[PDB]
Amino acid sequence: GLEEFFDDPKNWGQEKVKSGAAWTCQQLRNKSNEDLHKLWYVLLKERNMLLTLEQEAKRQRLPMPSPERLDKVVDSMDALDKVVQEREDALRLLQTGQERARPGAWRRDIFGRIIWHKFKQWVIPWHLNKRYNRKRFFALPYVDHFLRLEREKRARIKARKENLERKKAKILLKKF
Amino acid sequence: LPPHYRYGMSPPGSVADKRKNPPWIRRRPVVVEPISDEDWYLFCGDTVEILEGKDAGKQGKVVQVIRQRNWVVVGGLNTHYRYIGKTMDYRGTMIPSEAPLLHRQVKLVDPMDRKPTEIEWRFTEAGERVRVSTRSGRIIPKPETWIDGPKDTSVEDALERTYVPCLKTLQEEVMEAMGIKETRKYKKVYWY
Amino acid sequence: IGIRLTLPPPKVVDRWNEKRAMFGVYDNIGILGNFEKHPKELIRGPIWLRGWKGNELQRCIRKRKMVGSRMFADDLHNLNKRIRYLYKHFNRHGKFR
Amino acid sequence: ARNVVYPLYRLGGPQLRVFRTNFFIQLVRPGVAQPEDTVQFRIPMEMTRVDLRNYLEGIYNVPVAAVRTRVQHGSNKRRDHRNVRIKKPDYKVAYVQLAHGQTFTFPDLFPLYSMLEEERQQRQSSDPRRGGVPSWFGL
Amino acid sequence: ADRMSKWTSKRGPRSFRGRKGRGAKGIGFLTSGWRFVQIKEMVPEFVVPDLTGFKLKPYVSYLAPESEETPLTAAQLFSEAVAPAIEKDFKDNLEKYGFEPTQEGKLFQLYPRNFLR
Amino acid sequence: GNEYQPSNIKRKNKHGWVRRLSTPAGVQVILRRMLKGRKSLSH
Amino acid sequence: FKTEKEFMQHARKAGLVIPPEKSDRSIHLACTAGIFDAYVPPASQVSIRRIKDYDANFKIKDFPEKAKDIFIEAHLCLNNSDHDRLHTLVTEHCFPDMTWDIKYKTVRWSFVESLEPSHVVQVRCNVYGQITVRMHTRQTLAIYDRFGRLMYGQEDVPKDVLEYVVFEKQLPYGSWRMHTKIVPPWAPPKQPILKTVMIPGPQLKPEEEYE
RNA sequence: GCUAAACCUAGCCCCAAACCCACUCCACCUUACUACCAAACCUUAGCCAAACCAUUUACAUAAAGUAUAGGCGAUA
RNA sequence: CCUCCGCAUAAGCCUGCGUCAGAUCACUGACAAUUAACAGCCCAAUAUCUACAAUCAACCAACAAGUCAUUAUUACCCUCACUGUCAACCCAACAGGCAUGCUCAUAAGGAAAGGUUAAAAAAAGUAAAAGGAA
RNA sequence: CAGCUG
Ligand SMILES: [Mg+2]
Ligand SMILES: [Mg+2]
Ligand SMILES: [Mg+2]
Ligand SMILES: [Mg+2]
Ligand SMILES: [Mg+2]
Ligand SMILES: [Mg+2]
Ligand SMILES: [Mg+2]
Ligand SMILES: [Mg+2]
Repeated sequence: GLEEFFDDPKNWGQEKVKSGAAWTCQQLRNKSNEDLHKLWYVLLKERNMLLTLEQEAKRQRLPMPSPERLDKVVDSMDALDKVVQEREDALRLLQTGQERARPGAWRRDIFGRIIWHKFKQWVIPWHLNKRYNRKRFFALPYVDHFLRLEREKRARIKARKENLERKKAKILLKKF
Repeated sequence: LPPHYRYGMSPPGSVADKRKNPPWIRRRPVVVEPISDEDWYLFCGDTVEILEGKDAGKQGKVVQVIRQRNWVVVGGLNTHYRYIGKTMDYRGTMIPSEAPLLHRQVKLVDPMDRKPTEIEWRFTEAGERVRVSTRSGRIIPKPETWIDGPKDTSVEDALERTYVPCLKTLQEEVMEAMGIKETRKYKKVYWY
Repeated sequence: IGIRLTLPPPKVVDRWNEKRAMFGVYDNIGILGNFEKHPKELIRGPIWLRGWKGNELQRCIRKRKMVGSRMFADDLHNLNKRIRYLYKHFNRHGKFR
Repeated sequence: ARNVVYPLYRLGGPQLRVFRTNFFIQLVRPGVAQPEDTVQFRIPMEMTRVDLRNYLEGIYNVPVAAVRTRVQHGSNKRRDHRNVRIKKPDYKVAYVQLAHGQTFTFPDLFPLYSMLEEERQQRQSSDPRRGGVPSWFGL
Repeated sequence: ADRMSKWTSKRGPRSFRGRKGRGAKGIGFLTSGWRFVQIKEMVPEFVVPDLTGFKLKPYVSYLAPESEETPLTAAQLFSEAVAPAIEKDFKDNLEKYGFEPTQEGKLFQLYPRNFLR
Repeated sequence: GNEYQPSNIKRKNKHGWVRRLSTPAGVQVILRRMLKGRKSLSH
Repeated sequence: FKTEKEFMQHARKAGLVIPPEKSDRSIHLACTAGIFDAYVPPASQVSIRRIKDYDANFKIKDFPEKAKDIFIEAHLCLNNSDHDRLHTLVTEHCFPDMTWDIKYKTVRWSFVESLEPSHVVQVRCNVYGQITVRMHTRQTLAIYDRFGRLMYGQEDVPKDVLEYVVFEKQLPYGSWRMHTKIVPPWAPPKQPILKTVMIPGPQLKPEEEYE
């Protein structure tokens, strides 16, 4: 019911709620996938509870009772999601040996730079996809000059940074 | 927090800080000397001894360590006096506030000699690294319950290894466990 | 009033620095080391002006032919325009001719 | 879910299923008078009306009957010290009318000082008859 | 006249404002007379479990110990998942042990993905 | 001075990303803005 | 404003949400908000044990001698305005109460011989020792102004002073410092003042009347 | 005595040395930042100098501003 | 007392006289809002059809010759998603301009006067003997 | 031309 968007009605206005730790990752690597599924919905409902409580906290111009447990619940959802992705990845390396879940290719757009192109799903094959074939994955020769100019802008920023680091080091040896 | 943000006695996000360090100020940065993470040897709660200024020779206890400015707040020493709670027409109260100290100005204290000793990080068989004084081979140790609420897992349920490592997906395992049965086979699309 | 009110921090100069104490050593490496090195092989600097002195048009010409192939694009371009300007100045302008 | 590539459906394919839902939700208090059945929520941008119906049905067991969504423009008119516009983020709002004649009202959420307060009671403001003379002295 | 502002759906003439949307995914398609057909199968079903008798709360008690992070590499998952079956069937066709060469016959294909999340 | 008489169709069709990439000259326009370091390469 | 409630209600009406943040450092007080047991003037060897178990070298038979020198020397620090010694001689509950009103005017307090011997009266008790002493002295005052013209007390003439001075000690590096000074309700009025005072009536807005 | 005035240190410049960058997830050549349907190369010109302008006019050391070229002139 | 203005949509703009609070002829911060039926966003192929304007369309009247359409077979069964919706607003000027539908003096929208005096000169309006372009 | 008009 909708009362699951709000916590225990005893806690209303108490300005401090004892919550435990977050889930770390290693505690969660011991749980089955069915158990991580169910824990995902536990943490999901808890997160919606705390977000309603934040928005009502800003509405009534008051501070949160305890804003820490929102950080803990986001912490736990992050750890849980990371664990599940680990198991997907390891199984993908065994069964197929790929490293990305989604295919792509190193291509090179109109602007000369090398880009990881992530593939999208389509229904028709690429040679008669009318919109895909309007994209240019090649740079013509009027770009190579700008590639050189960009290369030199990066080299100037790097040179300035490295030199500036050495000057600061000299000031530290003069001061100490 | 911006570049060349100046650290102070207030924590880096408080109200007093945003009064002191608004997002548009630019000050001369403090040249602090580089102390490596492995080489910082004053911890919160160490009994120390002040070498310079007022309260020289007195042995206090480190309360806060502001490590970005090589700082030690010896609680109860190196004090000036500020008012607090000053309203429009009440003069507040007089309070002994504490000015910090650089790590150079403070030395540690042997718990059996009560003397200002140099500290080197020697190594030990039992513990990989710990502080050892110089005037004696003495290990000066690093210094310093709970009932669960209705939404904490007990230590029992938090540590049950319910995970049998298999070669199935979370998706496939939940489809089996939830009793969801999918007859339609997935139809191959193009990726480009 | 562009004058400073407090006098600046003092300039502590170490006359017996490592550099100052050993300045000038091996300037006579030629004349009392059997001429195996010239003193001009003691100086460090840009590669196009080690043991060479010129006015500015000559420094620019020498820099272009010695290092100009690996100069950056708009530095090379600025330097070509400086030679073109300094050419048109030394050769066509002045008092004495 | 949000920030995920959805797999492409071809005609005769399996059901698209989400196992761990990415997008959260928060039910807000209405700023205007609302019918008793209506409940207001702040959906995230990518969540449709249908996703919200199945979301409340599946997870919270709420009998939802109607859903209507509006996208709210947050202001891009307030500036830094650098005269650069800060944007308050846009957000989607869901108005959910509950079924079976049920009714929701937003609950009334939110219904050393010894030293200071025990010197604020011993203040003892100066007598006007004392005429500025410090009353510390026993004379 | 703005360039700095994000080009959102609120912004063009009518023909512009109709086309651009936010990040939501298409559920069906338009037909003649602008009649939207919704496809049941494109709408995501929230597979939601039964939480009855479930012993995991959202927080962990502080009395639980500290452990070391050991991410699941494919060597580990091969070791525990596969290695007993190979040790047993070697002391006494790799597809026997939970390996599949292709997965074009499979519902939850691992590369490229078909499942969500 | 009411020379600017706005519409978004003329603005995107005149100076948008797609018209800029349609020609080699326009691609060089984008590349110059990308090299100056601009926040808006186009409309 | 005038209190904390006015500021927090104004910060709620404005929208200033001030989050109460958790800091590991607190304020290291060395004083007390007032007096432990208000000695009302005309058995406490408990607290003498609870002092000697910390200090362990403490003779009460020598203390009102010491309490004389903590008193008198502190008052001479008003003649020069030497605040840095006063922080050694006086507590921080007592420092503003004796130095605030005296700012921007010169005082010329002086001591002359006591009529009676000073004698300790009572003793009470993270731990704060607190000793009240009776002193019956003869002192001289002359409080001047910013402009150096006399506004209190003849400079030469000694006056007889009763002084129920309360001392306090922290119980590591602390000592006995003047904490307060009890003035009994029966005490005679002080010296009158050299100038005259008008005390205003109620400032009436037009809608109200004087009654 | 107001308005003000002062201030060092952000950073930068020139060298040297060394051959740089670039897929968390998602989106991005359609009206870029939008989940998903039937074609590239082709002498630079001119300013300017020649006191005009019309051919012409620069783009390690040393030989050497030599041989040469050139309205045999500017110059190269 | 004005009202040659209004109210809506279009284009444009993008939170720009909502509430709470504060600083400043006498904007800043917080919070809240615009809910689709109106409007955008359409269409399975392959063939094959589309001589006779509109004008109260009746004749009559014409020339400058016109704004509107299917059939045959095949395929086809799910259904209401997404986006726009606020304002005292835009382009200019430091006067002006603006598409369309209604209302044609208004049921809607507003105020020419900070206070005074009642000089000159200047602007605009009204009145003017006799004369009537001198 | 006649007429009107600061
Ligand atoms: Mg809407
Ligand atoms: Mg010429
Ligand atoms: Mg309709
Ligand atoms: Mg409207
Ligand atoms: Mg009206
Ligand atoms: Mg006026
Ligand atoms: Mg006139
Ligand atoms: Mg007349």
